Formats: sequence, structure tokens, C-alpha cells
Amino acid sequence: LPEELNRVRLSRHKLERWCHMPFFAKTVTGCFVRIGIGKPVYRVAEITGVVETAKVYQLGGTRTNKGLQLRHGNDQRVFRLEFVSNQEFTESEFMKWKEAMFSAGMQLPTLDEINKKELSIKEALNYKFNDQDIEEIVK
Amino acid sequence: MIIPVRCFTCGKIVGNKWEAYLGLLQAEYTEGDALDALGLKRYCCRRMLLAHVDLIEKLLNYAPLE
Amino acid sequence: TSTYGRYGSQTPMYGSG
Amino acid sequence: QQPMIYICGECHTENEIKSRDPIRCRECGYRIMYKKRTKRLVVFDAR
Ligand SMILES: [Zn+2]
Ligand SMILES: [Zn+2]
Repeated sequence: LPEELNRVRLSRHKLERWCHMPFFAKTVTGCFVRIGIGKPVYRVAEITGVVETAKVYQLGGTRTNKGLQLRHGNDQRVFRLEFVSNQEFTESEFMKWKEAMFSAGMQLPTLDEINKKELSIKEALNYKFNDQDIEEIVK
Repeated sequence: MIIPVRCFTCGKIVGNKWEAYLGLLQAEYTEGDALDALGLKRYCCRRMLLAHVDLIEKLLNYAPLE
Repeated sequence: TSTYGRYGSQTPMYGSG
Repeated sequence: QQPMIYICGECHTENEIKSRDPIRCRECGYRIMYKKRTKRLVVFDAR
């Protein structure tokens, strides 16, 4: 279903609050994003890890140069956090992603996996900043 | 701190004349001539342009942001 | 205050660049 | 769902400070910050 898959969709507004929070390669790795390719067609890709690009760009108020190593079945390349769209996974895009996953041979994540992963972002959002992370954030 | 809106004694509007007063003083005119050039007959309304201190400038120097 | 999108703020594309 | 937003001292940049947290700005890092105007009906009489 597309509705259950949009629960872990990391929109463009949520990523602005974890630009410098540690454990970025743990809570983010697992979710899906609607990266814009470019005309209005979109392709859902899996978050394999985290990379850092040499180009510095501003995204509204804040500004980040980090990348995002994504993959859509087999075709993989470097992307940016500025091309991500806030739209939800449509039926056509959902079917396209399902077909790409089936063709690439990657087993579809089980429903319980998404159910237990969606809580990661929720518990990270209300995380108290009691440790020594503000120093690294300001740096 | 800022030019009042009306003369305390008389009541005539004097708020809309501070900029004109400064301009006339800058061009060539003196104070004694500028005051009656603006239209201030009574001596009670003339203190507003002579006694007033423009402290809003110093306040604006402490800009909050940028 | 999770995501005040209200659509969005004109999202750029990859090939457009 | 009000996280008690604040305004930084010198940056004048909004910050979300919750209870049991240090009082510092999201960037640079200072120790001074003020609050924002209330949302109540501040109504005066021009008297
Ligand atoms: Zn007078
Ligand atoms: Zn700070």
C-alpha cells in the first residue's frame, strides 16, 4: 500500500532539524524519500548511507553541503537534499518503485520493519539535548 | 527622544515639520528665519524645534539584527 | 510544527541543473 | 505543542529550548537569549 509507505517518508521540512545531529547514519538509513529527477516524474530510492559533497548550497534559511547516496534498484548516483520533494508516494510512483525492486531482485522490506523503523524518527524528534552535542552542532 | 506630534502649550501640529526644519536649516536659512518660514508665529510652538533633542538616532544605532 | 508545508516552496530537479 | 521558542542574544535567531536543557544558541553559541512577545490581546487606549 502507498499510504503505509508514506509514514517513513522524510519530507523536506523534517530534514532541516537534523542537519548536524549525531547518529545521522542510523535513524535516516532505512527510510525512503521522493527525490526529484526531472518532467514531473518521480522515482523512490533507498537510503544506502550518507556522503558529503564538495559543493555548498543554501536551502532556505539553513545551508548544508552533505550528500545522500541513494539507489533505485540498480541505478545509483549522488544526490542532494535540495531536490527532495514534499509530495507523497503516488500510486503510479508506488507501482514503478515496486516494479524496479522486483526487477533488481532486492527483497521488499517487511511491514514490521517499517512499523518498527517509523518510531525511530518519532523518538529522535523528542530527544533531549543533555549530552555534549550542541558544541559539535555550533562548530 | 522623538519630535512630539503637537505643541504642549498651543496644540498646533509640529510633528510634520522636523524634517522640513532640518532641510531649511541645511540649505541656507537660519533658525530665526526658518521658524517663521514654516509658519510658527507663537513663541510657545517655537521651543519644539529649538529645544527638542533628537535621540532616536542613537537608539537606531543599536540595530537588533544586521 | 512537524512539517508546515501548506505544494511547498518550488522543489528543484536534478536534470534541471 | 509549544516548545518555548526563544530569540538568541546576538544572532537574533530563533531557537527551540525545552526544559532541562542548556541555554545556548543553535549556532555560534552564546549564553544570552530573550523571549518573544506574547500572543495575547495587547490592546491599548491611545490616551
Ligand atoms: Zn507652541
Ligand atoms: Zn549558541
